[PDB]
Amino acid sequence: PKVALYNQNGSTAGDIELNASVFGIEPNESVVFDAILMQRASLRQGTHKVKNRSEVRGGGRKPWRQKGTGRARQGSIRSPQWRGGGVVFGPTPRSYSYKLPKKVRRLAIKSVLSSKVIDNNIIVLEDLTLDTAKTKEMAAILKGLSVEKKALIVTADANEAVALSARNIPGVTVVEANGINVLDVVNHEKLLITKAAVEKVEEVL
Amino acid sequence: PRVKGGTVTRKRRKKVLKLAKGYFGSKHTLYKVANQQVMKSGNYAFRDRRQKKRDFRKLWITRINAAARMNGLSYSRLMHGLKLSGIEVNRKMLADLAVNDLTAFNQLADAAKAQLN
Amino acid sequence: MKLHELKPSEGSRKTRNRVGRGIGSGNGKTAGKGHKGQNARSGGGVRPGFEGGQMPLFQRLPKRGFTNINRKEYAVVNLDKLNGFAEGTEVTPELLLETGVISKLNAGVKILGNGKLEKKLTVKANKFSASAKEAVEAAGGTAEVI
RNA sequence: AACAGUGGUAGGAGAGCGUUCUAAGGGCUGUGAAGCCAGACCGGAAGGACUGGUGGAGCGCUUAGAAGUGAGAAUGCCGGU
RNA sequence: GACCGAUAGUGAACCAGUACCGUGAGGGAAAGGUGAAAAGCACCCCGGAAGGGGAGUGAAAGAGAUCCUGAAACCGUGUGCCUACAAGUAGUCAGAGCCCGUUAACGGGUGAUGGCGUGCCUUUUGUAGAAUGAACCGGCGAGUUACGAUCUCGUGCAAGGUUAAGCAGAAGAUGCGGAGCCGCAGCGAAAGCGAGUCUGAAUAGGGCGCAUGAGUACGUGGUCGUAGACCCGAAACCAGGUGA
RNA sequence: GGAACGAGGUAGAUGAAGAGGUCUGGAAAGGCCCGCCAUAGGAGGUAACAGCCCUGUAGUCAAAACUUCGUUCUCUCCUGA
Repeated sequence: PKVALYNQNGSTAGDIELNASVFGIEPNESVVFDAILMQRASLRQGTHKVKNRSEVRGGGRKPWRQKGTGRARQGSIRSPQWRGGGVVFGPTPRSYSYKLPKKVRRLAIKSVLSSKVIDNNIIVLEDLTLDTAKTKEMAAILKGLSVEKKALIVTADANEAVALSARNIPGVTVVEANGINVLDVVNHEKLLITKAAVEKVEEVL
Repeated sequence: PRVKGGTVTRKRRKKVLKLAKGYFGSKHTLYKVANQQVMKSGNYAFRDRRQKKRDFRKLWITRINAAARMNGLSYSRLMHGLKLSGIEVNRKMLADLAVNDLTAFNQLADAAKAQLN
Repeated sequence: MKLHELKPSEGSRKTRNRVGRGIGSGNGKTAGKGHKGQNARSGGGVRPGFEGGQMPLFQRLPKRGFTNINRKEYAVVNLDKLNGFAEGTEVTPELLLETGVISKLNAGVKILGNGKLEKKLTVKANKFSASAKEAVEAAGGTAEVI
């Protein structure tokens, strides 16, 4: 699909027809849902542990005899019912990640970045050169393109001026063309991208 | 994560305790006995809701019997005569109202006496 | 999607079944085990194959046969799946291998006929005679048996 | 709309209420947050309001997601009376 | 850190392996919070002092030294309605008289008198039981996780599905790695034959099979197996030490 | 066994921009109306919730003296068909 064309701040009338196979397919919500759930897990550590009944620093002898005196029969003073005993079951260290077949991943990324096109939430640029690494310049450029909320910025050449700037602005995020995944695309509203990165993205998949 | 949870227990018990106001002694103060009393009271209320319908008709019948005996009849003969004559579909409740405010009760009595022969 | 308007596919998730939490749900006091069947009795119960004490069916029937060390299994290819290579062409185990017709090449390739055949090709299979003597003629010759 | 049905233990199947944490977004509090205490409100239940007092700094909503997930009894453990 | 938040987390947030117990080896606790700042109550009165009532500081003194908030059992003071002829699992249904006025509703409190009515849990063929358990109040206290089987549902791809270790990448997503695994052909102990095979001179028969074609990767649920495996509860056995 | 260079460890240095006006309050970091800095919106304090109030952060620099590596030179060691 063709989607206009802009310059660092110039209207630069134009358009770039994008690979339909990549920017026109019908989205699968039932795939984006589990892609999101999988990606959100595997971000957690899972470093938690409780003391067992046998790990509590304590006693093995029994507090008193089983007959002669009227009292409930009791073994260790570190049983789950005593105050200061072990935790039955409870949190244990483990892993939370898992894997999906590759074609599902390809479908999910395609669907998300093709549904972005429907809502006119894609801006394609050219060049994107910064003379210096000032944060004022990036804010002026962003205002010049009517960007208010969060906004992803995708390049291809691993710019250092673009990465250094806009890394203090509390809404923007800069990534390489290879680093695109589902979460930041669906969590950033607007999506800036360079045509040079467009070619790489639509040539990998 | 760990879950503490105390306010839920306090609220759930205070509801029952507020429902058991007016009971004798410790039955309005301690949770365990108040709970049992509340459950028993529910059972009793159901049973007595049926029984009150059972017991109002008896009083109705007794008052009709007295008023009819004042006229020279019995309850059974009066009822047979009323059902036999002109199908008076008046129940017993309005019959008692007409008894306690009579001189209209008597007219129905002679209406039945006419057909009893 | 939007991260707040998130909804799963219908019928793919079920909620767990927590057991032993009150009497109004079923599984209330005894947790669905009744008054125990010796396995719901603390400890585990009985061994799976245990039949309460009886000469087991598995320990009764005799055990027969001996395994063979030099057992040779070939890769089976029927006539029908061979019918995708057009006319002419050469058929060799490697060519079948890097196409997906056969997934592995243990021992050798043994083509035996069960379906239909058209076109004319050349077949080079280990087998013993390139066919179970019913696809040799089906292949109308051209059967390199090596 | 018309007919039919609705006692229930062991047990099978279904639909729901509350708690803690996480993600989205959205919004509330020193002109008074949470907690606590009353009342003559609402819902078929599990529950949820509103108003007043106390308190003196926090807390909720919607849609998902995780679980140390709900107590009246174990001659249960600890504290107070 | 989708870990704890003072009965939790180390036995120990505090002069803790301390105090206590034991001849000894050894066992082993309880105990956090004034206020932003001591500005920590000069002076007067009662009292031997402790403790109060004023006056002052402070936003607060009901904040005044175990000094944030402060529930329940438990103990008291005042008051509206009942009670000294009555046989009661203590309530529920009917009902005068008296005292009040609400989240205004066929309202609130107390109740002379009439009818009905043998607590709760557990376990048994069967319990009001003279069968078991609990003095009361508050807190804590029991179906989990890992790895394998099997079934249903939702996906992805299908006669083809699917990479492991490893290498780059914020402890991430992902990219590349085709070793390996499960299916598409079966029968026989095997040599071996093949939609045919095995016994059988054969032909009749096979738990046979085709005819008559759906599996595979991942996810949520239901069961099973191995690990303490749902929570508590013995007498005994072995190994190393301490004591006339 | 020595002699020179380089990168570290054990202490530190420098480091941008609001007393903005106004309201309520015991006290503004809060509300409303306006501005600036950013390779620096990581944290903790201050009489309430602070990128511009304080200690700081991103970047740049640092060692008399002990130490950890690396490179080079010196320096030793006589054959294969």
